[PDB]
Amino acid sequence: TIPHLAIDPFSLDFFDDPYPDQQTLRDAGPVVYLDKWNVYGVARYAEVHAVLNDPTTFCSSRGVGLSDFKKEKPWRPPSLILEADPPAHTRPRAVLSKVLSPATMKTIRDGFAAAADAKVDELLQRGCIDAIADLAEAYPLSVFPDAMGLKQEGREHLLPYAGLVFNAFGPPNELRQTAIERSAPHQAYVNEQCQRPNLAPGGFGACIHAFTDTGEITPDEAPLLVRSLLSAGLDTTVNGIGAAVYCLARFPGELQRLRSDPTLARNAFEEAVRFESPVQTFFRTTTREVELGGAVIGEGEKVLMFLGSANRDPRRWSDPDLYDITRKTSGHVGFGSGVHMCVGQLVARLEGEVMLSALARKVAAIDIDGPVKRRFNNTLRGLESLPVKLTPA
Ligand code: HEM
Ligand SMILES: O=C(O)c1ccc(-c2ccccc2)cc1
Ligand SMILES: [Cl-]
Repeated sequence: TIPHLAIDPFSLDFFDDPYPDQQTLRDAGPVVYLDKWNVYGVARYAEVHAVLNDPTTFCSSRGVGLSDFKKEKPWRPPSLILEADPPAHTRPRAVLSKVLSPATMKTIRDGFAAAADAKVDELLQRGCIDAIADLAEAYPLSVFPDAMGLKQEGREHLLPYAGLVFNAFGPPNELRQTAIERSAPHQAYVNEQCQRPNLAPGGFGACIHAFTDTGEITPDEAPLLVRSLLSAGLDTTVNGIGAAVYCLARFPGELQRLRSDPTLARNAFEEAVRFESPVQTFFRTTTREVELGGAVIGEGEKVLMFLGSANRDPRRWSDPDLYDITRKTSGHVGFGSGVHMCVGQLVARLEGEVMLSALARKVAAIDIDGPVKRRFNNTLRGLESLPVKLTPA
């Protein structure tokens, strides 16, 4: 009753161009079985949204990667937030929500915006730049480690660590195994910076430790919650901003609309998240036999969600394959949905907004002027190199 497909959603061929295979997965049925990895798959918006919004049946505490923590040992101690279900999830979630809250955004917005403006001015002086290394990477590296309260030394470990985290949600293919083989120095750096003495006053890390006396988290929980921000808080935004610039380079008509109304910057970034979902896939595990879309899935089964596919499903979106900065993006799943929906989304949106605002006000054209190279990761989607010429406004 459930179609079986041989598509490998963690192959380089899939990463190179996932859209035809995603349509194949959507059109095969609401629920598919992926023989390559012995997991169920859901690629339509309706089922992805339903799975995300039933955490009791589709749990996260057995891992949101291929590995089932009930069968195999996690490669690192489980996350107290991502890899937790309610009720254990609830108070750590509440702490990170307050740390990454509107009030915090107000304290950091001016500095984040100045840094975006300054970066665009710098890039305009160079003219020809790599929008990944020089912009998508450089801008978040210029604001987020400092907002965390990290020392300067060792920040070169942050992107490798995140690439490891997101590769480790995949199956035991070469991307994952190579990442784990090389991981020891990055893990050692990250774990050490999670300790309260290594996090500067006023930053996100220190704020997490300052929440350890309310009864929400204990002091021994705070280093792992800092670890969560050092895992998810940088590489995601690198790929999101890279996606937005890639979209504006490929859709010059939308760059021109954005120039004419820079207050579209925040929605232009949100549409980039929908269109080029930086996080493409991850898993849940069933806690019982469950009927989904008309198929019966047994207990203890991994269910792979295709977030990028759900965000391009024509059952939900009009012209899903168009980048439209005035689209009503409400409901996209690029930040997830439900109780685990990205707790850092206000930081992500702030970065993306202020960067796209700076481009809207300062740049007249973005022209690809060199070979574009993709960066392969088991769950993140984005580019390795994006050579562009920036023309000043
Ligand atoms: C464009 C940038 C980003 C994207 C696309 C993104 C995407 C996501 C998604 C899809 C989830 C849901 C995971 C799940 O349901 O299992 C999530 C959760 C999470 N994200 Fe984000 N994220 C971004 C930026 C950030 C930032 C900047 C931070 C921190 C500063 C962050 C921290 C987290 C954390 C801690 C969780 C787990 C929340 C929970 O389990 O309750 N993310 N993110
Ligand atoms: O370490 C964490 O808590 C953490 C790691 C990865 C993520 C993540 C974000 C988006 C998609 C999948 C996973 C969230 C939290
Ligand atoms: Cl670690």
